[PDB]
Amino acid sequence: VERPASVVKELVENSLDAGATRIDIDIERGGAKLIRIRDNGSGIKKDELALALAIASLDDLEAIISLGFRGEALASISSVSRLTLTSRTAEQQEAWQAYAVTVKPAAHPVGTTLEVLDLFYNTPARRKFLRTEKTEFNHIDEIIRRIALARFDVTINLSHNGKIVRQYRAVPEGGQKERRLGAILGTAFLEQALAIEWQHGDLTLRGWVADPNHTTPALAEIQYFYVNGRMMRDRLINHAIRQAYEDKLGADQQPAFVLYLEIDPHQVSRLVHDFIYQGVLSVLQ
Amino acid sequence: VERPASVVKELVENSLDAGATRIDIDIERGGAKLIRIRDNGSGIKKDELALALAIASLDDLEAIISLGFRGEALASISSVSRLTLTSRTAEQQEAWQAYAVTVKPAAHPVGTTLEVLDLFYNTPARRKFLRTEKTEFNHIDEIIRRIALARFDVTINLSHNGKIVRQYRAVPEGGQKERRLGAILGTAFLEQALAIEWQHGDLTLRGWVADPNHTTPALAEIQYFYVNGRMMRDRLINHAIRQAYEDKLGADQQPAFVLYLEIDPHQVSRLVHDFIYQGVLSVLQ
Amino acid sequence: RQDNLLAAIWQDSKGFGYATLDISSGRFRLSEPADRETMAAELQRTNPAELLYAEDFAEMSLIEGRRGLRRRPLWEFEIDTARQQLNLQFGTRDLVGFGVENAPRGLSAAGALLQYAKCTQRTTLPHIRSITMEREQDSIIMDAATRRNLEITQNLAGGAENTLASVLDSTVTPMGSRMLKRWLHMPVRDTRVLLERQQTIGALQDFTAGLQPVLRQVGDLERILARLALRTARPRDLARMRHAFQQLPELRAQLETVDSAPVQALREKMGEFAELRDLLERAIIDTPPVLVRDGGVIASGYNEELDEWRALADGATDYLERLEVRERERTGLDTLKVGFNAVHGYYIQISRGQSHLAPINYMRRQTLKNAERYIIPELKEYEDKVLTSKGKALALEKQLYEELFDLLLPHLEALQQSASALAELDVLVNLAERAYTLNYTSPTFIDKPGIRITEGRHPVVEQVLNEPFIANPLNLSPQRRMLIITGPNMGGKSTYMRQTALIALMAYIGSYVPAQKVEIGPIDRIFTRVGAFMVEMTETANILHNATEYSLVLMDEIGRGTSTYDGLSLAWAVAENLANKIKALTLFATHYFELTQLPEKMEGVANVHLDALEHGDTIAFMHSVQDGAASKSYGLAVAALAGVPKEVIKRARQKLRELESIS
Amino acid sequence: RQDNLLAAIWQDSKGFGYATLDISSGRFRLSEPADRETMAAELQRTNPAELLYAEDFAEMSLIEGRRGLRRRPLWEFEIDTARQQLNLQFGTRDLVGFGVENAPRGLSAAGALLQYAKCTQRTTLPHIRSITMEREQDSIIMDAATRRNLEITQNLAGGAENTLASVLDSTVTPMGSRMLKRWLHMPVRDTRVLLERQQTIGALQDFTAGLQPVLRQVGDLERILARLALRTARPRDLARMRHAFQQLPELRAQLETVDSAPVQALREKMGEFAELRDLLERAIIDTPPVLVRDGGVIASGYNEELDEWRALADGATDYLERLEVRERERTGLDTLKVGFNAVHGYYIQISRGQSHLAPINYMRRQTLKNAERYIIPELKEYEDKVLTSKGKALALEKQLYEELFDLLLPHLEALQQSASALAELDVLVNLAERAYTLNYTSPTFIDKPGIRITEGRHPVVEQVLNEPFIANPLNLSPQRRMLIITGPNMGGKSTYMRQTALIALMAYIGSYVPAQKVEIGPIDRIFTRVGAFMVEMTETANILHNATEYSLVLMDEIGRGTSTYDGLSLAWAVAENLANKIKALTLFATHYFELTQLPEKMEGVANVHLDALEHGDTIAFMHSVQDGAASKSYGLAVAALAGVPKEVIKRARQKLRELESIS
Ligand SMILES: Nc1ncnc2c1ncn2[C@@H]1O[C@H](COP(=O)(O)OP(=O)(O)NP(=O)(O)O)[C@@H](O)[C@H]1O
Ligand SMILES: Nc1ncnc2c1ncn2[C@@H]1O[C@H](COP(=O)(O)OP(=O)(O)NP(=O)(O)O)[C@@H](O)[C@H]1O
Repeated sequence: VERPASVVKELVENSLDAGATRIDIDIERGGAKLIRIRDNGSGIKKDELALALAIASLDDLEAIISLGFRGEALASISSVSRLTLTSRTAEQQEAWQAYAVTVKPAAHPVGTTLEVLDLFYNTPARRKFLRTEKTEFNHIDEIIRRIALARFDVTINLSHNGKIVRQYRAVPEGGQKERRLGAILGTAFLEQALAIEWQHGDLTLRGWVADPNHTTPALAEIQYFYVNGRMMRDRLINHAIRQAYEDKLGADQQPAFVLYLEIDPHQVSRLVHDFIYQGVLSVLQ
Repeated sequence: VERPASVVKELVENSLDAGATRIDIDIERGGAKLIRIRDNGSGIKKDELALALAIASLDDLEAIISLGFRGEALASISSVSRLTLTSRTAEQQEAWQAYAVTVKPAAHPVGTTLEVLDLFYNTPARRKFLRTEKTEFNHIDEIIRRIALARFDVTINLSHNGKIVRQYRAVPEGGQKERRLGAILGTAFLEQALAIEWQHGDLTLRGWVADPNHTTPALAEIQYFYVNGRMMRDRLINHAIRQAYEDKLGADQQPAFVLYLEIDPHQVSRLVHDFIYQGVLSVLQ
Repeated sequence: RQDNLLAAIWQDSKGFGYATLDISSGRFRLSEPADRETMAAELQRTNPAELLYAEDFAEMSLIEGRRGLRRRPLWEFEIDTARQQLNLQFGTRDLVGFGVENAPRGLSAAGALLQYAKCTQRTTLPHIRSITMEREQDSIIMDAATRRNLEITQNLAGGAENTLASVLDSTVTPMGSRMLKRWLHMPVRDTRVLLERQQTIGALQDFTAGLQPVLRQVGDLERILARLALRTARPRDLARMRHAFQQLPELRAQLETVDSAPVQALREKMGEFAELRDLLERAIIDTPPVLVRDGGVIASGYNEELDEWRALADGATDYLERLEVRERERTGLDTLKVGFNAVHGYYIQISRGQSHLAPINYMRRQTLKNAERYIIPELKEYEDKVLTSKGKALALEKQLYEELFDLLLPHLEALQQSASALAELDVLVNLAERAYTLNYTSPTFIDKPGIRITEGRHPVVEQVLNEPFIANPLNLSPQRRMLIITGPNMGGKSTYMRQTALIALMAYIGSYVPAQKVEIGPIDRIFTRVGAFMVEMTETANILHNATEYSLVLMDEIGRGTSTYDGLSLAWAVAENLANKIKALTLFATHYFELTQLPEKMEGVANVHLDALEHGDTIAFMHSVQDGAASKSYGLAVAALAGVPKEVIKRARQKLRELESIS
Repeated sequence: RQDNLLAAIWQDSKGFGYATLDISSGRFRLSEPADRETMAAELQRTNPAELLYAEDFAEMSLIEGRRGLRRRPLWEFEIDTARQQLNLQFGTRDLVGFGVENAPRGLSAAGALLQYAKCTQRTTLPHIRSITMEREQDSIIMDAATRRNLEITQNLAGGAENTLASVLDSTVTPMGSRMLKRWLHMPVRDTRVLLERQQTIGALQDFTAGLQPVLRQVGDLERILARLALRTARPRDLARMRHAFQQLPELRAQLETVDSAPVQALREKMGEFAELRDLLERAIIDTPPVLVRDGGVIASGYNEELDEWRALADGATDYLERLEVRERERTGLDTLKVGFNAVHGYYIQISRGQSHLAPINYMRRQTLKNAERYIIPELKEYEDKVLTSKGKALALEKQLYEELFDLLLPHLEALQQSASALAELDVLVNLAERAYTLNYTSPTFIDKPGIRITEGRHPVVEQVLNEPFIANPLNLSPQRRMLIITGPNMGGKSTYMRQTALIALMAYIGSYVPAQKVEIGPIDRIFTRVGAFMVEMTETANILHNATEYSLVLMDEIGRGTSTYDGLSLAWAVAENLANKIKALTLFATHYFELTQLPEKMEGVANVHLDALEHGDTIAFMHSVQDGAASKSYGLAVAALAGVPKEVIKRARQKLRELESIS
């Protein structure tokens, strides 16, 4: 939990794990001053709110710490900050809330909200470090951009300093996915997008690749690879694709792609390499 | 009661006869639309209000018509107009009021107020003959100017269209009368004013005369003569004074004067003539 | 059934005002027909058996074919008396409660008809009770209280903050902002035009971004055409016009693909104007100086003569350098420099030590402290050719510029049409974009009055607010025509109410609306009462006498009274009246509980309330509309939120249960 | 005898903001000292045993000799957190109820002192209850609610109608209007200066008329000096200045006779400026054109050279007339006229029938449809001498004009002083004239708080009323410190209240006041509550925490509530609090009758009410303040005044005595 980008990314994924379709994310001042997360993922009951943050209050209570792996992430944030949790459960309840040390009800829809002032509140330096302002947002902007292409099923609104910046609509199931692709990667990529659909046995490869013929300096900035959801930057795949862009046209310039791979557990194995390669090349011709 | 100037002058003197020291006079639109008279002269009791205007209602009531010589002037105005009398007596009372269809109490100080809208509710022509209104005010302006010099003891406020035009302050008894003389006749007359104090037996002559030596075209407009208060229409006095202006300096030009005479009667009698003449000439030298 | 009807009319040089009367029934209305056919249609309609006119009526052509005519004097049509007269007839001190207070052109007609009626009947006529206005723009309208109160284009304090405008107006051009703000002041109610707008607004959502920036280039074309017409137009105004004309091929292309025939129609209205672009391009520099006064506007290459006179002053600097250099070396004085002066013209200066070492060609024009300046015929010759050529080049420039007004004006109306089209498109696109940005939905229209909202939201408050709006539905109809609303403060009474107002207005400019799904019948008139006593009451009566079976009535806390009972009584009535007699679609916000007995008392009335969950030190306002009624006193609780010291809060609660221990 | 005190301070480049805290008692105040000596005096005064400062404090010279210093980080002084923090400490949503909401420079200091206190004590601190502002101008304090409500210079709708200004501002010059309006925004409370103004205002009443027109000649001298200073001043601005300078000998004379040493002092401040008058008189024409750009400004006789270059173009018209006449004679063509053209220069035109009958001297420059224009050498060389001389005469004119700025500016401050003096005199005279016009009286000041009015009147309403106002007295003191006011609507509650306000303000600019006789003690702060719920409550608390033993508190209809008892309870308290604890001079307008039991309950409270006389089916409002209390419900009665249909009024009275038959 060093950058605001990191606190953002994790607490954005806390709601995703709660089956979320809508996520509001609001910031002011690079993350230093404000961060607000609202989600429609399932909620936190009034018992579970208190001790998820407050650490001798665990002692007596009989392992209800269980429900809350965000509760792990929260506890670290809370001791040295100005945190405000507020949530109403999907289970017919009224909404309840935690501050700074008061628990009382307030009002909210089915889900959870988190409001915050600059995380470190008594550490002199770790704040004094916290990078610029502009750049911190530009990083957060990428955090959301990454998770956005990973999940076409969740609507995300990013705003900065009260003002809306980015509105990623969730595409309907079996819907027009070109909408969301242009929104995240600009219109320049969208209009050169050549889709890909390859399939051998368990392995399945879906996505888009910008036509090398019309790939310019602006487009080359788009290189993201996901495997059953998760992005690793493993150098292996670097070959498979730079092999593919070299083999269609000899000019080895920087490609533009966003590809989705679906296989059964085997962390990285050459099987995967040539599978990738053959998929892309057919598509370019 | 032909012009607004006439209805003004008479109802202005109704209050003077009631021992008035303060008179508010308000007009809109040459007198056509509005005329408002408020006075501090003694008031009209609640019995005396009704029958002074309404005419078989007098019969049974035992000669209380007596108190109200304005009641003569009021009755004529009222049958064919939109009149509003309102008054509280100096004696034992709350204020009472008459309109247009109702007698009821309202509020007012010690005295009387009269409010009115344009007369002739069905006479086509007699309204057509009320003047071009501009001139109607210029006439009313003179009405007040005449009665103003006649009574230095009564404060009069003349206004037109809500807006204050002329404020004649009542001079304290045995006070600085130069203040009121400049207000009524302009500062030009005031600074050339040579006072006069002549006295033979019963007869007494007091006032001012603009020095002929410095009498200009602007000043010559001031010629008013009063006798025990009352200004008459007598050619005789014309001689006495044009004799006086000829006899100091031969240049017979139009004089400027305002003189006050106090006697026992010689309605026009030569006694009065040479008395006037001798008073003025001594003063000029 | 054709009646004995009476009427009166007067005109000033502006337009007409009109009034009527039936002695059988005692009916009394007003109007202000603005033009001739409307005035003729209004006499046709009412068809008076008896018709009054002032001696000096100008447009006599309307009335000389009509029956039972009555010539009247002028003074009888004077507003002063008229107002005075009629005010004591109804007994009021003003005509605020009638909804005609500032319509004096009509009131002379009502004023003269009453002095005639006093004198036609000459007894009391208490079968004449009231007067009401019918409304010019009958896509019907919204009173002054609603307008100042709803802050659609202006707020509380008088800025443009927290406005419906502040949200909707992300229009790129000023002519968009105005027309956006105008459609709000005048909602469209021809059903056809509303649906035309929805079809257009929906088809643009794919092209939101692609179009927007193209229009921000235009600027205010409309106001530029103004100074063009006035002939006060300035260089940089014509410049941004050119920049606008260059966007036309672009917009023509982007809109041809869009699926909406109303879009294809507006695409034509836009136009192209190829030749007009050409002239401006050839005549003017990229961006000249501010005015035309000191030239530098017309580009070289438009006019040969322009460049001719420019060539005389362009033989300037090199002429004077060769002089300066020759004369410096001919005389042997190096401090010799040939310079210009605004005051005296050009000259040759030499420093004081070298000054009397100059040649006899030199004529003294200017002695100094530190030098001597001179003039020579070569310079004085050349002085003229520059100064004059400048002038005449400048003069030609002025000529050419004002001649362009002559060249453009023959299409002046065609350009206004394009300007209007573009202004409207910015509005349409902005709205297409606001529905894209804020997820509004497309509603439909029904036959008879009723509103159904599915999870609707207050479009202003939700955008300014900390948390997301607690969306609520609403279900109103001729069967369920009134809702008694009780509850806590900050319960969201006035909020749930005023939000309803916004839904209608928005739907009725053809735009999408803040809710899941919205269906709506006819609503003509939209009246409001805005907390604060003379003041409070007076406007209430207006809403009574004018509001109809199809209107929207908006009540919040009537009966800020002088006592316990006045307020209650007062209200009890107004409610029963709107349910029993008028039968309008109403929403009644109140604090006086006894009224909650009205769902049982009346047919068509049903209880609702904003429920609050009030707990320990704190309190929760669900911000949700619940079936049923309010609990209790919520003020004592809200007290501290102001900042009340407990000296007082505890004296409050110590007296509260002295009082509440009786009931 | 002595303390233990803590403080915090932060600065921006504008000024300072300050906050303090005592852990023994728990006292918490705010301020915004603007300059250095005030800031040094404020640290001197409070003398903290412990003093906080942000790392980056600029004016360190104040704090480096002080004891118990504590260097703090920057982020701790941020307003966002500070506000957030302190708001949850007191529990409120805002700091409206504290009367410091828009003083953020101070609030950073209060914000940082609390994060430190949280961390210095880390213990219970509910002995820290509130925060309040002390005000630089110990001279005045009137809150925003009073200001927007009293409409002294601006009314509800945003015009200048029905204002105290509309009446008082009969000032002849715009600089009078402003300063008149400014003294209203800031009442003077140095007793000395108030009496100086009364002496001046009284001595002018004989000279009301004589002076007035002299000042209307000046115009806005002040704003003219502005464009003078900026160097944007224009000819006609300097013209009206000259006209102003010509009135100075006149005013000097009229004021020397007046008996007031404050008048004799202001007569000096006016000054004369004989030499400055002389220059303008000699340099400029009576009234030149608008700007200097196109000349025609400097008069002939100021400058020899000016007239020299003018003599070249002065040999213009006669030169061309003799030509036109000689050539018309010589050729025999009478349609021959010598004219000018901006485009081509001068020419000689002849009508088409006579055109080819002209002499061979003529060179064609311009053929026309209906004429032929020609040029000749005499004309074409004379063309130059005119066009150039004009320019250089024009050029000299510009030079001379901007040089005048150099000539006047050495007295620029002395001129501002005269401009200020004259602006102030118009105000003083205007007020001397308003007391002359509207018969106001001269009041006197006393030791301890209290107002006595003898037949006083609401100075605005009486002028807008068609009638004299029902004048009433008022008698308040430390013994009789509160008045519970109940009654009918249009009774004159808010009127009798708001009128009281105007009296104080007027007296406290040294002006005469609408009453027979007025005596007054100290009143520091003037707070108000303005009818319309979240809104109404919040501002109430402000008035509580800030108002003092000497203040003026202005209450009308607090407790427009959610239920029966809330409103009542609420009020009951506020009243008791202001009588029991605070002990301020108060006036309490209410409609909740049970409060009229408070004269018996409290020491220092006494009943009054505006009595109404109801006769049958009409009603009279005495507009007079009576000892005792209100009768009843006056709303049912006022109902019809709106215009209520009797369907309702009779349902009202039919239910009214269903309700009133219990109580
Ligand atoms: N449904 C809602 N969801 C979220 N916030 C709301 C909702 N309704 C109201 N609010 C907020 O609550 C505040 C006050 O609500 P409001 O409707 O003014 O209360 P009220 O019942 O009219 N009583 P008062 O305003 O005190 O006379 C507003 O400023 C809104 O911003
Ligand atoms: N002393 C007075 N003399 C003459 N007219 C007055 C006087 N006092 C009040 N009025 C008029 O009476 C009306 C009532 O004033 P106001 O004080 O607002 O009444 P209120 O008791 O506050 N009730 P409301 O105005 O209905 O809220 C106004 O129209 C004033 O012009």
